Parts: sequence; structure tokens; C-alpha cells
Amino acid sequence: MDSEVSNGSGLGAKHITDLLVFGFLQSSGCTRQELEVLGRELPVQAYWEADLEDELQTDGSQASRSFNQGRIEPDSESQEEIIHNIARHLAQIGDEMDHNIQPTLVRQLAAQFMNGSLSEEDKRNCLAKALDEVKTAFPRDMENDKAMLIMTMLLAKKVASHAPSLLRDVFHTTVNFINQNLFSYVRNLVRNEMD
Repeated sequence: MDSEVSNGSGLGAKHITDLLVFGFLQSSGCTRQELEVLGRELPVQAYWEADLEDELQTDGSQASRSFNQGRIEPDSESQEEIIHNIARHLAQIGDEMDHNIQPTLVRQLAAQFMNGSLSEEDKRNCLAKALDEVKTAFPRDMENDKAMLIMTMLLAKKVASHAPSLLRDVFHTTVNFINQNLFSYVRNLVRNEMD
């Protein structure tokens, strides 16, 4: 009797990557305060950002003589940076995914690893382990690639409310696949495209 082996770490890491984690929540997932907890990460240097806030103001009034004819609401869409958008869109996809996340046991597999606060001796390998799995079932480019990604958010989606003790891990899970994969499938696609 004798048998035991397992190891392998490294590869990945990206600025935009982490953005997916912190960005994901920023879009959806747990809550704002969450993105802060999970998002709250000190890289190799001295991270730090900012972004002016917004506000609003209602109105009342009483005294008013018959005189009015219009009740249309405002509508203006203008947001810079699309890449980042995809980051946050990730989480948003997680929630939406809940709609149908298991057309054959997709999120099921990825969810397989999503167990214990440390599986396969490494709280993060399990997830990435799904990427390979999710693909093992639903492999492909944008289809699979995007499929596996759905997994990352799956953990958080569930974990976020399933594993409230793995908050930090929750985020890592999301930026796990992307981090282990090509950040944004679109990013790579962009590179591939155009001479």
C-alpha cells in the first residue's frame, strides 16, 4: 500500500482580472458592502482608486392651479470603458444564470468542487477545477469559455448566499476562472481579431 500525489499552482493574475471580482459584485452578487469586503484587496504595490458619487432630489409642492401636460421620465445612457462593464456584467450574469444553470449538469459540476473551505488542499483550485470540468461537459470557445465563466459566478451566486463564510473566497471564485482563463474571452478575441 502506498499512493499520494497532487500539486500545481501559479499562472494567471491580472489587473482587469481582479476588476472582474470587485467589478462583478459592483454589478450584482451580494451587496455593495460586499464588493468592498471581497473587493478589498491589497495587491503588490498600494492599490487605490475612487469615483465621484451621484445624488438626486425629489419635490413636493401643493398650491398649483390647473396648468400642466407632461409626465415623461429622463433617459440617458453613457458609460465609458466596456471591458470593465464585462467585469461587472459577470456577476449580473450569475444572477441571471440562476434562471437556467444546469442544462445538463453544468453548474452542477462546477458546484461539485464548490465544497469545503479548502478542497484539494487549496481554496481556489477546486473552482478552477470546475473550469476544466464545465468545459469537459460544455467545452468550446465563446460557448464553453463563457460557460465555465458562468461557473465562477455560480459559486458566488450560491456561495454569496450559500457560503457566507467564504466571502473572500466567493470573489476569488469569480475572478478564479477568469484569472485562470483569459480574463475576458472578448479581450482575447479582440487580440485574435484585427491585424
